[PDB]
Amino acid sequence: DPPAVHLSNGPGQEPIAVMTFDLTKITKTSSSFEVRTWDPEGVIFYGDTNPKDDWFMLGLRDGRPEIQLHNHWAQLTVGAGPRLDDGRWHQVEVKMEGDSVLLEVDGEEVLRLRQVSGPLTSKRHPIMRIALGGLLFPASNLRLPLVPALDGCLRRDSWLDKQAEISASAPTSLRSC
Amino acid sequence: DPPAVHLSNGPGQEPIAVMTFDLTKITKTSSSFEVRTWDPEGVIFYGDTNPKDDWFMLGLRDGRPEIQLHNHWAQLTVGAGPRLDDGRWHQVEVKMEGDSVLLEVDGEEVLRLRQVSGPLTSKRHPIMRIALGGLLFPASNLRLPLVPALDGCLRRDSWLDKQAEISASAPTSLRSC
Ligand SMILES: C[C@]12CCC(=O)C[C@@H]1CC[C@@H]1[C@@H]2CC[C@]2(C)[C@@H](O)CC[C@@H]12
Ligand SMILES: C[C@]12CCC(=O)C[C@@H]1CC[C@@H]1[C@@H]2CC[C@]2(C)[C@@H](O)CC[C@@H]12
Ligand SMILES: [Ca+2]
Ligand SMILES: [Ca+2]
Repeated sequence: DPPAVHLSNGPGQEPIAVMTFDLTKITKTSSSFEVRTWDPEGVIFYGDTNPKDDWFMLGLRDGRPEIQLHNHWAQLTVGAGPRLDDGRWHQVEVKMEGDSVLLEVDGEEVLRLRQVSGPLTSKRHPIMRIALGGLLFPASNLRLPLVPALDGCLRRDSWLDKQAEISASAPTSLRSC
Repeated sequence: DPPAVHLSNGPGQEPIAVMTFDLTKITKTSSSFEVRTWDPEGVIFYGDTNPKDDWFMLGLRDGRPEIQLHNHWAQLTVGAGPRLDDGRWHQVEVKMEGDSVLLEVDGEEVLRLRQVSGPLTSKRHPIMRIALGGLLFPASNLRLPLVPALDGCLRRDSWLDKQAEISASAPTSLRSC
């Protein structure tokens, strides 16, 4: 089996990994991974350039994907797709394509948020953070609060553009599944 | 004894802790801690609002404090103070006072970088990061490269302003001394 990691560490709700990227170097604006869980609710990943007004979250709520986003063009809270809380590995892809954010699950397009973003490259503060398994702000600050901990597993993950990655958090924390 | 933590985890040079702060809420612009080491060289802490052009590092080089800083007003590489690599606990305080950054060691003022910063509050991108025990950029990007790992210990630490802290990294990583 390909190497999987725990999405939560237990008591605390701090992300298990944080990656930071130089925005002027991003050419690939998609992430993809595999996820397995029995948990109906929690954070799979969070991205931001600013935690007060340029941020994105993908989690589960009622076993289904949920996207929360606030940036200059769009502010939204959307559920879409099938229940992923069945203990089977699922393929997920999040892509930004033109002004749209796409969500793919198991090879199918399940959500397309159109006209939600201008070009990254020409963005207002050129550093983007990616956190896995939680937020980089307290849960009460979401548009719609959820309890962040997602007792699940992750593998085959690839975030945005490797060539633009400025830092990656200590991998001393990671816990194998 | 008050509880101490390892500044490095060993193989990797990733910071052992990352704290992020809302700049419009900072009222206390100082940090202070205690440090004990036999290591002549490495990073004690790094701060930034942007890792490409608004960043600060405090480490040791030849057993002495070294500050590296690049922001809009100042770009500099300065050694000052006594050797701290003697295996005794040392008190250190880093303070910003008006346009000056002060460095105190064991209750004495050893360095004052004057006219190196305008007001934080009215700053160009309101999120500051603090990393302990390494940088949030590769070492080759410093003004003057050093091997970041500092095999040392830290206690009684307090960073900037607690009331402005947006996130603190998972404390699952921390290793007691
Ligand atoms: C979903 C995207 C784009 C595609 C993907 O790989 C994940 C990443 C997560 C951060 C998002 C980004 C789209 C643009 C956003 C929503 C910015 O406005 C703020 C955070 C960004
Ligand atoms: C030293 C200070 C200010 C005082 C202290 O508590 C640590 C903190 C580390 C980040 C520094 C900051 C002074 C202002 C700087 C140098 C900004 O320009 C960029 C990073 C900042
Ligand atoms: Ca949960
Ligand atoms: Ca060293």
